[PDB]
Amino acid sequence: SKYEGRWTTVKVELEAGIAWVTLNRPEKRNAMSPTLNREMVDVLETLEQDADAGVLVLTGAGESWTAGMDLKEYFREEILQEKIRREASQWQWKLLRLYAKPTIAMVNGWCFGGGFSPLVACDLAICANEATFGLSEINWGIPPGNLVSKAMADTVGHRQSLYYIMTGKTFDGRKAAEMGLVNDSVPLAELRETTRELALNLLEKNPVVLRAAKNGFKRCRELTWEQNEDYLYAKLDQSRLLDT
Amino acid sequence: SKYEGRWTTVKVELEAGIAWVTLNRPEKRNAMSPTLNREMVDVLETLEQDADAGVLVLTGAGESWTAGMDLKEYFREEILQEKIRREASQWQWKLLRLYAKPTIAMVNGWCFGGGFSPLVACDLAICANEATFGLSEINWGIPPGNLVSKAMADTVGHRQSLYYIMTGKTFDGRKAAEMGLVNDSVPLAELRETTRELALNLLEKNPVVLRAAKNGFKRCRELTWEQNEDYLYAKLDQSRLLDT
Amino acid sequence: SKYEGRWTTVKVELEAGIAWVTLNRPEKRNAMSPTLNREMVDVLETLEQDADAGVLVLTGAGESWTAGMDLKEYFREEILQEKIRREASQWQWKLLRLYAKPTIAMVNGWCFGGGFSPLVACDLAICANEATFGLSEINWGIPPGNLVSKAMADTVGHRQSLYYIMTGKTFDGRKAAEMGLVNDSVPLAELRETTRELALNLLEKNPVVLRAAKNGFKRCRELTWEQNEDYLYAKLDQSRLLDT
Amino acid sequence: SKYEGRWTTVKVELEAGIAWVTLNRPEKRNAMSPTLNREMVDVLETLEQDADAGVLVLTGAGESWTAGMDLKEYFREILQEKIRREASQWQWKLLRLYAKPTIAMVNGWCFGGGFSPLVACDLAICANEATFGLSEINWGIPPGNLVSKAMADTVGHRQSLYYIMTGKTFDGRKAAEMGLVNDSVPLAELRETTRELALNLLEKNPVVLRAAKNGFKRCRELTWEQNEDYLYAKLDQSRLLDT
Amino acid sequence: SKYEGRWTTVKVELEAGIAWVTLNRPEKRNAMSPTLNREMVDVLETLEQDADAGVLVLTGAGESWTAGMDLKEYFREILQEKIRREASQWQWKLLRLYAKPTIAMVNGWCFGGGFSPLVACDLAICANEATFGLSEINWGIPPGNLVSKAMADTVGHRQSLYYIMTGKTFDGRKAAEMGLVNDSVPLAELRETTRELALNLLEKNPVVLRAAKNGFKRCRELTWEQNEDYLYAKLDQSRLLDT
Amino acid sequence: SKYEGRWTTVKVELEAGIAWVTLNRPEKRNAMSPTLNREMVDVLETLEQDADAGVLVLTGAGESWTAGMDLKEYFREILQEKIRREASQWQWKLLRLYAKPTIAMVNGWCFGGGFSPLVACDLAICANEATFGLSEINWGIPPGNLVSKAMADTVGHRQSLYYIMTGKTFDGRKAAEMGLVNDSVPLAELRETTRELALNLLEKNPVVLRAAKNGFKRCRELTWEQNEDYLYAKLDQSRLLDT
Ligand SMILES: CC(C)(COP(=O)(O)OP(=O)(O)OC[C@H]1O[C@@H](n2cnc3c(N)ncnc32)[C@H](O)[C@@H]1OP(=O)(O)O)[C@@H](O)C(=O)NCCC(=O)NCCS
Ligand SMILES: CC(C)(COP(=O)(O)OP(=O)(O)OC[C@H]1O[C@@H](n2cnc3c(N)ncnc32)[C@H](O)[C@@H]1OP(=O)(O)O)[C@@H](O)C(=O)NCCC(=O)NCCS
Ligand SMILES: CC(C)(COP(=O)(O)OP(=O)(O)OC[C@H]1O[C@@H](n2cnc3c(N)ncnc32)[C@H](O)[C@@H]1OP(=O)(O)O)[C@@H](O)C(=O)NCCC(=O)NCCS
Ligand SMILES: CC(C)(COP(=O)(O)OP(=O)(O)OC[C@H]1O[C@@H](n2cnc3c(N)ncnc32)[C@H](O)[C@@H]1OP(=O)(O)O)[C@@H](O)C(=O)NCCC(=O)NCCS
Ligand SMILES: CC(C)(COP(=O)(O)OP(=O)(O)OC[C@H]1O[C@@H](n2cnc3c(N)ncnc32)[C@H](O)[C@@H]1OP(=O)(O)O)[C@@H](O)C(=O)NCCC(=O)NCCS
Ligand SMILES: CC(C)(COP(=O)(O)OP(=O)(O)OC[C@H]1O[C@@H](n2cnc3c(N)ncnc32)[C@H](O)[C@@H]1OP(=O)(O)O)[C@@H](O)C(=O)NCCC(=O)NCCS
Repeated sequence: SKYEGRWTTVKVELEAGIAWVTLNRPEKRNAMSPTLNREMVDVLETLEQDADAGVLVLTGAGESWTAGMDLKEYFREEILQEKIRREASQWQWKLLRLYAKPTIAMVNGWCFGGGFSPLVACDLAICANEATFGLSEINWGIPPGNLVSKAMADTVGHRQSLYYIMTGKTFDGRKAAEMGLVNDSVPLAELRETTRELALNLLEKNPVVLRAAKNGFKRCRELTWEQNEDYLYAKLDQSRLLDT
Repeated sequence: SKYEGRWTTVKVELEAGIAWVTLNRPEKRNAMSPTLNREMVDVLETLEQDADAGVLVLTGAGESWTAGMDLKEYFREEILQEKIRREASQWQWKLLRLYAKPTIAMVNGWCFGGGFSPLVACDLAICANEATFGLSEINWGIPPGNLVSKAMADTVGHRQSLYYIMTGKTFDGRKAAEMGLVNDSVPLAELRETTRELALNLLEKNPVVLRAAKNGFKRCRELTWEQNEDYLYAKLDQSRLLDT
Repeated sequence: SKYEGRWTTVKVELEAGIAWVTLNRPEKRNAMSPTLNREMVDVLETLEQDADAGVLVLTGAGESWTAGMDLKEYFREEILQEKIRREASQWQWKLLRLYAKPTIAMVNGWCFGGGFSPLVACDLAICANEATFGLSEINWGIPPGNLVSKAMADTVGHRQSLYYIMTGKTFDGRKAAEMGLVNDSVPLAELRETTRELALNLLEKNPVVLRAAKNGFKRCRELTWEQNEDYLYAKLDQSRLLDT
Repeated sequence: SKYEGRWTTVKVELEAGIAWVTLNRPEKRNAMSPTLNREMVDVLETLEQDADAGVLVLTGAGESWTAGMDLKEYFREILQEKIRREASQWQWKLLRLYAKPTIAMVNGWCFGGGFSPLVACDLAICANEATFGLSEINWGIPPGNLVSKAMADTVGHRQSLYYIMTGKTFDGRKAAEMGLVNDSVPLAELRETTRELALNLLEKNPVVLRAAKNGFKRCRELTWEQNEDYLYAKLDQSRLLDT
Repeated sequence: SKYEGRWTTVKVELEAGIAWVTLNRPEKRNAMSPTLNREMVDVLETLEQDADAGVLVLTGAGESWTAGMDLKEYFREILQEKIRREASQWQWKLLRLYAKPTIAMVNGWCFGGGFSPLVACDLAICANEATFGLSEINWGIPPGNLVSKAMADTVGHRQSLYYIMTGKTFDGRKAAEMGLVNDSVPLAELRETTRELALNLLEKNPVVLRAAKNGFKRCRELTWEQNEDYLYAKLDQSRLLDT
Repeated sequence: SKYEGRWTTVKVELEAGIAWVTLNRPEKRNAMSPTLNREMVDVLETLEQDADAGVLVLTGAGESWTAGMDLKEYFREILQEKIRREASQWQWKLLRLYAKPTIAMVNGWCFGGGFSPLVACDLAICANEATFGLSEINWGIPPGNLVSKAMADTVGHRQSLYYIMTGKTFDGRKAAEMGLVNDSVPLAELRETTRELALNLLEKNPVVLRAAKNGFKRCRELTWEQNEDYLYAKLDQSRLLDT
């Protein structure tokens, strides 16, 4: 297939304009190693230029979505660590959150802290009732890494954010949905199907418009109303120009 | 009556200190034309100085609240367009959001993107279970206009905001309420009544205080705690001075 | 006991690493007088250095949590008033909100505006179904004082925030929970018990980590994603250093 | 003339694309009254749509630019929320991000409230002879409207706070040292230097010049990382508006 | 005297409304120790409520302003969260938005941590002879507390970063070029120039001067559009607090 | 040599810890093309991990620093989202908060897009002879990428807007007046002055210097009250990374 064999820790399947992306260390519950961070940068930069990819789905192999950063690795370690950090950032949110194409997280199982940044950076998100979530950094004796805290701060109310961050307790899919972490939670049985219907629906939209709408909305969150009058019109006009 | 005949696209009725404002193009589902934007600036500046107006209700004629910006008009078109944009801003949020008197949106039917700015800029909002809402800019092939995105970003969680913005799907009143877009949703039958009870309740309050409370709260959202200690006390003291 | 007799308006009990703090003017429904503000600064600075205190609970004597600022006192009054204001700030949020140790509000009864700042500045919060809440500043003819508005703006959606601020209406514990003001609401009967279980659970955590996690999360709310990559890593590294 | 007789407190002479706008209450040192505020809103809004108007220059009749807001009026409610708003509407809400280039030509006394539209103008030329101060403090009031912020955005905080705190005056040469103006030239050559520059700005594609100047001013409020998005959005917006 | 003997590391002479506040460990070049921090909090809090105190001047005993934080102490936990907080409490949390005007009178060496309360003061006068540097870098540590931000807010980033990165020193004349002070005058006339100015600030309505200076400093953090609300709120607040 | 032949548009000579980095299309006045962008990303990323590299200097081959972005290319979509991103990636995303000290050594013409990596460098030395302008306006486009913001962060808004609006050029002496560089010295002594300073920066603990310079730059975006948390977090972070 188009990309079969291109990466060791990640696989990509194109189907009807959908680039399904699977994180591919099922035996390590798809933990995010530096290898996998470097490959995921490449996968995103590659799919950005591939005109057969209209929408991405992010998912994980086996029963993990991801189980967070690769533990048995941080233990290892240092100007190198600077660049290891940047390459986690590069794919998890620097590219993904304001991606030029629509993104959806399809959360099939374990999502554990670290995995929350790229979850939140996806435009939308469906999970399984049977998925299981955790900000268990605290039990391993660290505070959430990367933009995990910020992912939560934009998404979950602080009463609920701080409980889960400070206690380390797990929560099920239904609960991720109550808290507004995902758009919805459906039986695993119906997950891939439901995600796909949505994926197809977004392919129906003018993709230069959808970009400006979705990526303009995200940035407008950080600006004042009076600043946004100017920003969001500049993005409306930009959209007009890049379409014709 | 006091203001009967003063505007072509908007009507105003005073009753017990309540300025009921009706957008008045029912045959165009109260779309917001430049004419109607210019008149609504005037209506707000006029009602600001009218001491018989203690609280405003914003509502629309017939079965529309508003159906958003006037389509068959944007198609038309350009230094003019600059000023057409400003005059939409002037009434929809520049005057309305930090209005000197309490404001309530009474959403009786269709509310479609564009109509969301002045909906959110109103201090409070009641809708009918039977009203119907949409950010269908995307199906017409544009991103939300004016401060629509920002209206949503301050009001609805991003999972839900982006679904509705990116898909274009409609939602009913009950759902606007779940998402915190309105204070509540009641049968159309009871709407005008329920709105009025609330309107009367706000008339009971010292209006220089209510201003400082409501308009100070809105602005405090953009400031840090440490900045707000100084801002909100300056607004408390201001309130004291402008009252006696 | 360790601190018996140290303050006139506040009492402190240590038990299993928990500093239970009781506001202690039950006959004035624990209103917050300048005396009580000065003592609460001292109580927080004192408990910060006491290594037998791992977590704080904030609660009030009798049937009040607090009934807000001391009315019969503001009536009294002025460069003095400057310093009276600062000392309310000092304990209610300047020290409490980014406190070095975990904090929990245990809301046993009346909480009325003013009491909302230190409620929200606590990391977490449990209330009784039978507690009763109000932003009734408006009926007394003032806008919320201190950081009350801001407390609400960070916690409750604006539809709901502004209703309660502008109307002055009361709400019960169950409702504080719906609005995300508290983590949960339980019968008064089970309150002290439920709070304690949680308090013990947080004592199990590395306290230099918990600090950086909880106090880093709060501050990340005010920063952009790109700013937070640098901030939250600096806080991760800080945490590493202050632990060993 | 086009505009001759249209405004009681303001006078507007079009000449070679330039729109010379003269504050016209010299009997009051052009003090900024509620009347002069409303008219100025109109003037700006009229000149925005006048295609014979490429640049604006703002200057004062006589030996006065303006001596600030009208003290006689100050003296005394909801009506005050409007008069403030009208002061703002022209002195910076419209002026600072105006659709066309703007220059302040400061011929004489510029005190207090006058600093806002001074700063709000894209560029500014004064006279060696012109004299400024922030006298609000001597009148027993703190700088009003956006004056403080005008100062904060352009003058170093040590110098800013000397003049706000003492209310001492300064002349055109000091104005230039501080960064409050582009240059200070003898009153003699002031109209000439302003005209030269105004002519230069007319050479430029008007839509581009808009994006350039109005994008730069906003870009101060934004971080680099936010600005990558904003300024590129203004680039494309600029391209879209050309024909 | 009123305050004579009240503080071990600080000395406070009231004279004609002026409150001369002297950092008083000249044997240590007035190095800012945890003791001197706690006392300074008290001093500021005491002088806030003293109605005979209209202005403050902050200066150092001997030939030293301060040579920064106390290196002997630095050397070594939760207690560190307090000592930092106390350093902050006086050097800017209270000082920078102090209820009364504040002037730094810089008589001698001013290094490192000393720059925060330098900047935090509304105004500042130094001596030609006084010498400054940001030597933290030579000690193998980056500027501490709010030092960086002191520099960011007042000195251009090229100059700011030369001195933070190299740790080179500079004298009073350079200080003034950069905008770090209001002026640099021979040590001879330093006490005189400071007194003159201090006297001028006493002429002013105290409540108004507060609103004016403390509003200006905050207005830097805000946009124009936000500032319309903030500064008018400080205007009215100012009016309300007068009698 | 280590890097000799590794890059087609850029040349990198290591000498005594210093990493002289030369933009190397002198036939095009080192115009910044998509090729030179990609290579520059690589160069920076390579030099970050090279332990023989302590400082960087960025300079241009011939009598040109760079004359900005490559106009021949500009001319013509999703691919444009990448080429912009690559321009950004090196000119400020990596450079401005680079792990090692950075100096711009400006030997010749510096126009337009070149101002971003100019500003983004921690420090900068130019030649009396070198010539700059913001000519985008004459080309019928507004400053691109982060140029505006480069200017907003370092040059006073009056001067910033003169040069953005008119597109007039200026020489090395003006550059220094405005705060765009640290100094302007005869081309003759330029390499010497740059080397001296570069040598000085190598004296410093590298990890500390990082925290110091990169903390200072970020601290501009933050308020004092936020900065108390941020900068102390960078202090401790700095201590943690030393051995
Ligand atoms: C996800 C989880 C529940 C899986 O449970 P499970 O189905 O029983 O699978 P196991 O726990 O047996 O782990 C299976 C393998 O995955 C590995 N693994 C799981 N999470 C991992 C991580 N974050 N890093 C590295 N390896 C991981 C285990 O080491 C184990 O390796 P091995 O059996 O090949 O030696 C569990 O691994 C877990 O709780 N991880 C928590 C991660 C976390 O919170 N990290 C901090 C976030 S940044
Ligand atoms: C509101 C709506 C559902 C009404 O349905 P309806 O009750 O069947 O009424 P119709 O759709 O028949 O439209 C009735 C009239 O209203 C007009 N109208 C409705 N919305 C309008 C708009 N935004 N601008 C201009 N005219 C509009 C139609 O042109 C039609 O005109 P005509 O019959 O006089 O020729 C439908 O008009 C609509 O979906 N509009 C969407 C607007 C939108 O999303 N705009 C972008 C937002 S800024
Ligand atoms: C809390 C409350 C419901 C208690 O009701 P209750 O159980 O009947 O008790 P009472 O109302 O009889 O008040 C009991 C005593 O508490 C005092 N008290 C209550 N709230 C107080 C306050 N905020 N300040 C000072 N005293 C207060 C009353 O003066 C009364 O004093 P006294 O009986 O010793 O003369 C009622 O006191 C109240 O509504 N306070 C509102 C406070 C408020 O909204 N303040 C603005 C917030 S900053
Ligand atoms: C500008 C100034 C130096 C002019 O010098 P001058 O030649 O002496 O002229 P005068 O002001 O003495 O007199 C001319 C007229 O201008 C009027 N005027 C001047 N400034 C004014 C102001 N700010 N508001 C209202 N009227 C003003 C005077 O009332 C006087 O009118 P009158 O003759 O009807 O009484 C001096 O008027 C001045 O500084 N005034 C303003 C003080 C100020 O800065 N206020 C700040 C508040 S924002
Ligand atoms: C200010 C300075 C030039 C004074 O010149 P000097 O006349 O040579 O005086 P010296 O410092 O040599 O000696 C005077 C005393 O002041 C003390 N001192 C000076 N600066 C100090 C500081 N920052 N912390 C603690 N003690 C200090 C010395 O330890 C010495 O005490 P001792 O005599 O008990 O050993 C020089 O002391 C200096 O630069 N010191 C501080 C270095 C610095 O800037 N540190 C920055 C960290 S924020
Ligand atoms: C820098 C400058 C003064 C050099 O003076 P010069 O000695 O006359 O050199 P010239 O530019 O005339 O010619 C040298 C070559 O450099 C090329 N060049 C110069 N600037 C360039 C740019 N910005 N983009 C692409 N190519 C450029 C020319 O096309 C020419 O190539 P050619 O000989 O293959 O046609 C002048 O080239 C200049 O200002 N150019 C750029 C204009 C600009 O600032 N654009 C801003 C857009 S960001």
